[PDB]
Amino acid sequence: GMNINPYFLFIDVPIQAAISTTFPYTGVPPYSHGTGTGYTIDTVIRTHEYSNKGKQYISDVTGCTMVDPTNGPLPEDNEPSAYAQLDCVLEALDRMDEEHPGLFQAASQNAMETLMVTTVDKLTQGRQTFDWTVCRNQPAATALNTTITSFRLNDLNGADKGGLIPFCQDIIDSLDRPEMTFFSVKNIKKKLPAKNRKGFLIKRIPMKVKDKITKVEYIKRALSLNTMTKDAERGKLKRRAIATAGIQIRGFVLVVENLAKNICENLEQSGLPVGGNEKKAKLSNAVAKMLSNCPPGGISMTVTGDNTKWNECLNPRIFLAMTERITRDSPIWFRDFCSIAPVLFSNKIARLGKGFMITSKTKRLKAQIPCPDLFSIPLERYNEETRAKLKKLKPFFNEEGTASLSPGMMMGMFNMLSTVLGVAALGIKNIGNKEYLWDGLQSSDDFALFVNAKDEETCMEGINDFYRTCKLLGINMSKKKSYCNETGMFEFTSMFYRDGFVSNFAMELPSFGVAGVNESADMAIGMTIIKNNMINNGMGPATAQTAIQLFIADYRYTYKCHRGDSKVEGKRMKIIKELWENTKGRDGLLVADGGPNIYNLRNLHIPEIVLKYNLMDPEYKGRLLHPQNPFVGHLSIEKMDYDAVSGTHSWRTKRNRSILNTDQRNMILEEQCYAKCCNLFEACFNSASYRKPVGQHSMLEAMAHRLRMDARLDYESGRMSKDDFEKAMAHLGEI
Amino acid sequence: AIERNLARMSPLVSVTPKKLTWEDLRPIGPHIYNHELPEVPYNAFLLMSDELGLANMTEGKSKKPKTLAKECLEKYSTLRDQTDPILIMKSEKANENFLWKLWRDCVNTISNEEMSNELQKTNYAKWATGDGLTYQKIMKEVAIDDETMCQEEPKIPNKCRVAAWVQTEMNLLSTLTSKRALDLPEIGPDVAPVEHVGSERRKYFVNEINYCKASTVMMKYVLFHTSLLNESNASMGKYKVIPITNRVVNEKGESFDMLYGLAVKGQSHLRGDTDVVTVVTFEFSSTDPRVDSGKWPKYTVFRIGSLFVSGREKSVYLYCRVNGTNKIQMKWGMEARRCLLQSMQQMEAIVEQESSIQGYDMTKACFKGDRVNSPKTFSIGTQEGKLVKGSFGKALRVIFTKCLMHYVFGNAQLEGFSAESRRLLLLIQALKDRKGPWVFDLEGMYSGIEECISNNPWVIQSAYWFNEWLGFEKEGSKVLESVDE
Amino acid sequence: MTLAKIELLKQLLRDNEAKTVLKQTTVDQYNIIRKFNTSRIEKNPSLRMKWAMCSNFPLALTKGDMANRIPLEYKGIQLKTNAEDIGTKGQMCSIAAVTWWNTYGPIGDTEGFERVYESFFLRKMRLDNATWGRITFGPVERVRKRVLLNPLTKEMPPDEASNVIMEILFPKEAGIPRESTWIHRELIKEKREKLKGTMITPIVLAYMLERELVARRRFLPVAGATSAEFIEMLHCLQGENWRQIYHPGGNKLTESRSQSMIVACRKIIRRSIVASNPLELAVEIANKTVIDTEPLKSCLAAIDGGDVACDIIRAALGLKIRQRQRFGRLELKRISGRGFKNDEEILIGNGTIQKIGIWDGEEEFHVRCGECRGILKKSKMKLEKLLINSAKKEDMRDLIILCMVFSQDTRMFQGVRGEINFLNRAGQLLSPMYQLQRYFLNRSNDLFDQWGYEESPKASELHGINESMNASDYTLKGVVVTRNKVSITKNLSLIKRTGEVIMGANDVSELESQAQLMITYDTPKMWEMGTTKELVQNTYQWVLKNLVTLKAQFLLGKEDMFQWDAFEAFESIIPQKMAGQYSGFARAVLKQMRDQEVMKTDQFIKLLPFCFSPPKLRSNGEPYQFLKLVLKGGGENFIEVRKGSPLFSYNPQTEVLTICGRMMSLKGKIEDEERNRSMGNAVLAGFLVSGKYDPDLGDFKTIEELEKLKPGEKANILLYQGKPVKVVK
RNA sequence: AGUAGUAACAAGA
RNA sequence: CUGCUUCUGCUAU
RNA sequence: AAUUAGCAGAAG
Ligand SMILES: [Mg+2]
Repeated sequence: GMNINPYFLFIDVPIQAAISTTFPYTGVPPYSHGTGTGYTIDTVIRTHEYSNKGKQYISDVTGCTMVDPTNGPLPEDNEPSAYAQLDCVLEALDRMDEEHPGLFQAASQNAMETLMVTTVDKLTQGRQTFDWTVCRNQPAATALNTTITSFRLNDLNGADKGGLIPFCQDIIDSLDRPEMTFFSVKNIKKKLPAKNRKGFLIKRIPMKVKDKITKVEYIKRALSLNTMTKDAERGKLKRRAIATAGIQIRGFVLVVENLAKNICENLEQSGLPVGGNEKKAKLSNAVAKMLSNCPPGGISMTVTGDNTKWNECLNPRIFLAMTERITRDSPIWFRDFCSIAPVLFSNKIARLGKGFMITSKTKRLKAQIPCPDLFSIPLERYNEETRAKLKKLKPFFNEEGTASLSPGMMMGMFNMLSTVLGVAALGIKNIGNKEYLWDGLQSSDDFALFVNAKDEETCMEGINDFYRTCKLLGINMSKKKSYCNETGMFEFTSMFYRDGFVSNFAMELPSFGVAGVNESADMAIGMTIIKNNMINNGMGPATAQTAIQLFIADYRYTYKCHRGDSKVEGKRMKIIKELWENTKGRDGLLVADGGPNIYNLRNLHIPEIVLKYNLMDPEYKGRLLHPQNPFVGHLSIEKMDYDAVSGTHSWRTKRNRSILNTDQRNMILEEQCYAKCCNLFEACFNSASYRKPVGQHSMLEAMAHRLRMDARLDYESGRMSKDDFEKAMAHLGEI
Repeated sequence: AIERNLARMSPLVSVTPKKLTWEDLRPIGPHIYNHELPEVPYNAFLLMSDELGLANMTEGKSKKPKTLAKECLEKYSTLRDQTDPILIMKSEKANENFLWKLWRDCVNTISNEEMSNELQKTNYAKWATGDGLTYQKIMKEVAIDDETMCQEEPKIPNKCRVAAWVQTEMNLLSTLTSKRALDLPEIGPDVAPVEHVGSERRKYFVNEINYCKASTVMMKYVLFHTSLLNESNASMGKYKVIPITNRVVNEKGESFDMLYGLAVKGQSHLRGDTDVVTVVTFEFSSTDPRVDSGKWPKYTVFRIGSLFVSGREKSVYLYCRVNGTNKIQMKWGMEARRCLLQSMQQMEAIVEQESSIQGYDMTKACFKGDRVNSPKTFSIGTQEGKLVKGSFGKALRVIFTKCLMHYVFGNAQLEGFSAESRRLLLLIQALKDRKGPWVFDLEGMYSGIEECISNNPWVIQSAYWFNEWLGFEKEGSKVLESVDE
Repeated sequence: MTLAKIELLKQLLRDNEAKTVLKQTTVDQYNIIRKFNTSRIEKNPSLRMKWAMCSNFPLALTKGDMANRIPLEYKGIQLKTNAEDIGTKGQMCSIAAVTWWNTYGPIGDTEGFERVYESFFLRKMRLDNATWGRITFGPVERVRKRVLLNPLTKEMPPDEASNVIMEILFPKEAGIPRESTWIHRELIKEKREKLKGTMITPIVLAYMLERELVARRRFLPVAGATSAEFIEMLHCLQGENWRQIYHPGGNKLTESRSQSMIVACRKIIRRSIVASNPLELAVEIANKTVIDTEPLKSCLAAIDGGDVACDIIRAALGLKIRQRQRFGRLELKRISGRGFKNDEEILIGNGTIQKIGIWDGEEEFHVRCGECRGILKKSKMKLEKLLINSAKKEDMRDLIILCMVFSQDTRMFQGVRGEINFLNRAGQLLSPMYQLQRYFLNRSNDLFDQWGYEESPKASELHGINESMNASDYTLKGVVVTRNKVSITKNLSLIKRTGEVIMGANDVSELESQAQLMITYDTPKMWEMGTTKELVQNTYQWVLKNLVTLKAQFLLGKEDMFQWDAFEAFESIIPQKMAGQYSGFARAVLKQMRDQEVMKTDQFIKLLPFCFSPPKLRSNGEPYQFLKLVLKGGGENFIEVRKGSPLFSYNPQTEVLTICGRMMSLKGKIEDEERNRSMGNAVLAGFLVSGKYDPDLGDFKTIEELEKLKPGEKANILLYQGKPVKVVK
C-alpha cells in the first residue's frame, strides 16, 4: 500500500530549486464580499492602539481628536510601537548625509527643477481618485476637471496659469475660504411598475446641480480618505483595508515622492526604484560585495526579515522632519511646498466605507445601516467583534460618518521616503563600537540584514541592536516572519537567493492567459509573454512549445475560432468551415479565421499577419487587410476618413457601462460634449494625440486663429474660391 | 543621541534570538489528529477519482452536447429507463424526492425531439436551484425601529480532522490510465535544433502526463466550466440542462465520448463577479457511499442499476448535489490547463541540469534510461512506514496532481497555509544545509500557520504530509553528529 | 477641408454647454478634459472577454457605407444588430460578422500595411535569411546587461526623435527650430518625400516612424552576443544550460566586428599565457576561431584597429601589426613610447575619489579626429606638446579636448566641477576615462579655464589659437596650431630586430567584456575560453568523471597526475601571484592525506585542480596556509577550504556535491568508512588532528598565529560553525 | 438549501 | 465599491 | 565604455 507524499520531492531537490511548487497560482485568488467597514474600523483602532500613550489633544481647525505619538515614551515590551524619537531620526540622517556628501542638496535641486516645469496634467495619471464634490470615487481626470471647474466659481483661477505651483497655491488658498461652491450630482428616484417580489422598481436618474458647503466641512472633505478593501491578494488568509486620497493631496505627494526617488536612486543599499533584471544584478553585486567584506575567520549572518505594521506605525510627523532636514539648503518657498504634504497627512480623516447590514432572519428582511447612522442602534444589535470595535471607535468617531486618523500612514503614498528611513536605519552599522558591523538591503517595507562579526553570539548582539534601533524610528521588525541563517541563502521581495537568485516560474504564471483586448493583440501578447518567460524566467524549450499549444487551445476556446477542418459547431464555425473549403492556401489563414498554427520558438516576435503574409491567398489578404473595414474605428472628421491599416481582428469592444435601474442620460451627454470639443480640436490641430499641446489661452481662440490662417493659405494657393473665402471669413467674424 | 536613547530603553525590548535545533520543530496543526472532530468532507465541485464515464464510440462528429448526451444515454438504455429510486444515502437538509424528480426531468429533457435543453420552473426546480431565498431590502428607518433586526454573526469555517480519502485521491489521480483526454493543437514545423530537442522532450513529457487520470479530470473541469459560462451568459433567466462530458482517445486511436452526468444551471443574473449561480449536479459513479460514510455528507446517492464493463458486473450510483459557483471560479476553470506548465517546467529544469553535467540531452536517460545512465528515481512516498523510490514520470504526475489540487481546493486558506508554511520550509532547508538558522519567535511563526487549517481537505492533508516528511527528515539528520567528533 | 471645420465650429458654438467648455478650457487643460470619463474602467479584461464572447453582439460597428455591406442575416445567423436600436445608441455586431468579412467581404488594397509594418517585415526577413548552427549542452554564465533590443539605422534620442517626427509629419505646428532640424534635414526631406500622398492616420505614421528611429534598451541576461541582431533571438540563443549557435541575416557593422575581434584576441591570449610554449597554443586557437561567419585571420586582415591583444595575435599569425588605438572619436597611432597602466586614487574637480588607470613612461602619437590631424607628446599624467593642423574649428576643439583627456593630466581631473556618474543605476562599473570623455565634450569651458593660457610661439609657422578658435595672441599651454618590421616570441612579446619591445603579454587589459557578435571556437575543449564559473564547473565535472583513474594514479604515483590539460585551463582563472601559493598549500594537503592514511574525497576533489602550478613555498621550505582560495572575477568566486562556497559544497549525509548550483552524486565512488574520518586532517598543511577542544591552549588561532608556530605546538581550529578541534604540527 | 467565509449572493448595483 | 510606487509587456483605442 | 500616455501581470 504505497501512499504518495508530494513533499518528498523536497528530499531530492532543495526548496529554493523547487519553490515554484509552493505557489498555488493556478487557483482562485481571494476576493472581498460585502462591506469594508469592519477592516477600516479595525485599521483605525489598531493604528490608535500602538499610539495611545502619546499626547492626545483636540485640533482647533476641524475638531478631531488628534494623537501625537512622536517624541513619546520609549516602548517597554515587544509590542508594535509608533513612538519615534526625533533625535534618533535626525542623527540617522546625519550619518546618511555624512556618508553621501552633497546628496540631499542635489536631490532637492533636481526635485525643485522638476517641479518648476511640471504641469497639471500630471494629476491625470491616477486610477481612482476620491472626489470631494460628490464624496465618492471618480477617475483622476474627472476628479481634476470637477475640481478646476469648481474652483473657477470661487474665484480661484490659478489653474489657467498652466503650471502645478499656481494650482497648489489655489489648493491652499481654498482652505482659507469662508464658503465653497461647487457642482454636485443628485438624482431623481423615479418609481416604476414591475413584476417581482416587492412589486415596483426604483430608477435612479442622476443630474448635475450646484451646491454650496461651509468652510469646516470643506476642510474635512479635503482631508478625507476613501476606504475600501483590496481584492485578489494572494498569500494572505484575511483581507485588509486600503485608502484613497483626494485631488488636494496627490498634487503635493508627487514632489515629496520625486525628492525621495532622487535620494533612493543613489543609495547603494536600497531596492527602489530598480526592478526586473536590473534589481537582480544590483542585489547580486551587493551580496557579493558583502560576501567579500567578511573578516578572516569571522561569521557573516543574514537576517531574512519583514516589518509588522508598516502603515500602522509610521508617522507623518517624522516625514515632516525628514523633508525639513533633507531640504536644508533650498529656498524657503520650496521648503514650504515640501512641508505641506506631511502636514495634510497628519490631519487625515478616514471615511468609514459602506456601513453594516442588519438582517431579520424569520421575516427574510435586511437593511443597510450607513456610517453616520452607525451608533443610532444599540450595540446589542451587533456581533461580538463589531460591538467591541464600535466601543473602541467611539472617542474618534465624528458625527458625519468619518473618523480621525492622525497617526499611521494608511493611504501609503510614501513608498520611497520610508525606504529612505529604512536605509537611514541601515546606514548606522554599529552601536557602542562593539565587535560587529551590519549592512543591508531595503525595499519599501522588506529588508535583508547582513551582520559580520567574530562569532554568532556577537551577530545576535548586532541583530538585537538593530531591532532596538529600529524601535526608535517607528520600525517594528516582525519576530514571527523573520529568521536568520548564515550567508548564502535568503529571500528578498519573493526573490529566493541560494548562491544566486533562482528562477521562480509560478509567480508570473497568471499572465499566460488570453489578455482580452481583441484577437490580434492577444495573439501578440501571448507569444511575447512566452518569449520573455523563456528569456528570463527559466521556461525551457519543451515547456514553451507546450505553452504555445495551451495558448492556442485557450485562444480558440475563448474566441470560438476552431480549425476549419474540425467538426466543432457554432455561430462562427459555419462561416469558418466555409472559408476553409473556399481557401486554396489554407496555411495562410489566421487562427481567428479557423487556420493552422505555425508559431514555434524561432518566430515568437513576428506578428500573425507578417508570419502568414507569403502563404495568404490574395482575395483573403484583400478582405482581411482592408483599409476601410468597419470593425476598426478610423479618424474621421465628424469618404475623407483616414485608412485604418491593421486587420479586421483589431476590432473594438465598447464596454457599455450601464448600471441597473440607472438612466444615464445626462452623464452621457456631458461626456459627449467634452468628446465633441476635443474631436473638433484634434481636427483643427493634428498633432494633439502625439505631442501635448501647450498654451495658456482659450481653445476657441487657438482654433479661430488656426482656421483663419488655414483659410488665408488655402485662398492664395488656389485651393479655395473667393466665395468660399468670403463665407469662411464671414463665419469667423461671427465667432 | 541614538546611544543615549538606547541606554534609557528597557531591556525587555529585545529580539530574543533562539538557536533552532531539530527537536525544536513540533508538528504543525495538532488538532487534525484529534478524533473528536469530524473527518473533512468531500467538497469539490465534481467527482474526481470516483468518476464513472459512460462511453460512446462516436463517428467523428462534434455535433451537439444535447445530441451527445441523448446518444450516450440511448446506448445505456437501462440507466435511462429507471423510474424507481433506490435511496442509498441522503444529505441532512436535502429532499430525495425533489432531486429524483429533477433527475427524471433532466433525462426526459435531454432525450426528446426538441432542440433546447431548458427546464421548466416546477416545484422541485425552484427548490433545488433556490428561488426567492434572497432577503427583502427595506428602508433604514423601519429597521432602526425594529428591535428584531440584529446583525448576524459570521459562520467561521468548521474544524476538521484528517479524512483518509485525500490520500486515495492523491494515489489514484497519479496513476496511468489507458485513455488520453488532452486536446493539444498542432505547432509549427521545427527548423532550429532547439525545436528538435524540445519536440523530443515533449513526446516523453506528454506521454507521461497525458495518459493519466488527473489529465482526464482536468479536461472535465475545463470543458464543464467553459460550457457553464457559455450557458450562464446566453441563458440567465432559464434553467438549462448542461451535460458533463469529455472526449477520450484510447491506445488504439479510437475516439470515445465519455458522459459523466448532467447538471442544472439555476438563474444566473450574475451582475457582480462574486455573485453565485446554483448548479445542481447529477454524477454517475460506481463507489458505494456506505464504505466511506463520512466522505459524503453533502451528496444524495441513489442506485440506478448495473454495468457490465467486462464479464464482471458492477453497480451504478447517482450522486446528486446542490452546488454553486461564481464567474471568477469559472474563469479560472477555463484556464486550468496551466497545471501542465507549472508541473512541466519544474521537471524539465531538472532534465536541463542533468544535461549540463553529462554533455548530451538527458531526457531519455532520465525517463527511461540508456547505456551510460541509470534512470532517475525520486523518493515518492511511504509504504507501511518505510520510504519508496519511484520513477521520473511518477514524480512528474505527482507534481501535476498537486497543481491540479491547488486549483480544485483553492481558497484563502490554501494561500495563507502556502505562504506561512513556505516560511518554515526555508527554515528546514537552512537546517539541512548546516547553516545554523536562528529564530526569534517560533511559536507565533507556528501560530500563523495553524489558523489556516480549518476545513480545506488539501490544507489538512498537506499538514499531515508536512508532519510525515518532517519526521523523515529528523530521522535522517541523525548521521551528522558523527562528523569530525 | 477647412470650410467644413469652420462650419462644424459654427454648429458647435450655438450649443450653450460646448460654448462655455471651449471658451474656458485652456490648451493646457485640453489634456485634462480629453480623458473625461464618468464610469470606471472594468477590472478584469480577460473575464470580460470570456464573458462577452458568449453574447449576441459584443463588437461595435463604424457607421458608413462599408458597414452596410454586411447582411442582417446569413443562413439563420443574425450578423449585425437590428436598426431599431439605432437612436442615440449605435450599431453592434457579432464575431461571425468579422468572419463573414474575411470570407465574402469586399476586396481592398493591402498597401499601407506593408508600409507601416516595415519593421516587422524586416524582422521576418532577418530570420528567413538566417542559418542556424548546433546546440551545445553545458553551463552558461549569464550577465545582466543593458542591451538594445532591436536593430536600427539612425539611433536618435527620443526628444530629438520626437522633434524630427514633428518636422516630418506635422511641420506647421512644429514649434521652435532646434539643432535637430539641421543635422537631420536630409532624413526629414527624404521621409517627407516618401510619405507624400498617403491617407493613413498620422498618429500611426508617428508611431511607425518612432519604431524606425527611437532606440529601446533593456536589462537582459546576455552571454556572449549583445548586438541587437542577436538580442532579437535571445530566447532561442542560449539558456542557463544550453547554447544554440546562430548566424543572423541582414548586414552588420565593422565596429561590432572590431569589438568582438578585440574580445576574442584577449580571451585567446588569457587562456594561452599559462601553457608551455604559449605561442603554439595561441596560434592553434586563433586559427579555428570564427567571429560569426568568418575566421579570425580574415578579421585581423581587413579591420583597421585593435589593441595590444589584436596585435599579438596578428604578429603570431604572420600579419602586419596595426598599432592604431582609439579613445572614442580620437584615433591614435603610437610613434614611439612604452607605458604601463596602474590604478591610481584620483581626486577630481568636485571632490571625489576614483581608481583610474594611469600610465607611465613617455609617449608620442599621431592623433586624428574627424578630418583633423595632429601630433601629441605626453608623459606620466602630463600633457607636454600638441602640434595640430588647420581644419574646422569644432573638430580642432574636439581634438584638443580628446588630447587633454587622453593625456590624463592633473588639470583635466581637477576641472571636473559637476555631477559625474562613475557607476550605473544598478551599481555596475563604468569606465572612468570614457565618462570623463563624455563629460568634457560640451562642458569643457571649465577645462578651458582650469587648463590656463600663455603666450603664443613666435616661430615661423607656429601660431597659437584661443577659445574663439581664431589665430589670436594667447594660446593654451602646450597647444600649437602649425600650418604643416617586428618579431614574435614564445611568451607572446613583440620584439623588434634590435630588441626593444613594443607590446607584451603583460600589457593586455583584463576587462572581461561581452562580445558584440558571437565567437565560436571550432575545437575540442572550447570551454576553456569561457568565464570563471564555467571553467570551475567543467573542471570539477572532469575530476568527477575521471575520479577512479586520478585516485589510483595518485595512490600509486607521485608527480604524474598533477599535470593535465584540464588543470592548464583551470590555472588561467587563478590570479598570478597567488597561484603558486595555492599550489603549494594544496599539494601539501593532498600529500598529507596520502602519506597518513586519513583520506577525504570531497577535499581531494576540491583541492586537486589547484595542484597545477609549481609550488611557491615560504623562505624556510614550508607551505602557506589559507582560509579561502580566491579566483578571478567577482566576489562570489572563491573556494572555501573548510566551509562550503558558492562554487563548491558537499553534503556528507546524502553524499551530494554541488558545483555552481548543479548537484552531482558521489554516492557510489567513495570509501564506505570515510564518515568516521575527520575534516581537520585535510584543512591545513602539516597540521593534523590529535584531540578535542582544549581551553588550556588558548583561543582559535588564526593563519599568522599558525604560520609562526613550531613542530609540536598545539592550537585550536574552528572548521565551521560548531566544531572546534585541536591541531598539532 | 447552497456557494462560501469575519460578509455577501441566492435578481433589481 | 478595486488605492500608491517600481519593473516588464502590448497598443495608440 | 555610453546611449507621450492607456491597459494588463508580478512584487512591495
Ligand atoms: Mg521579506
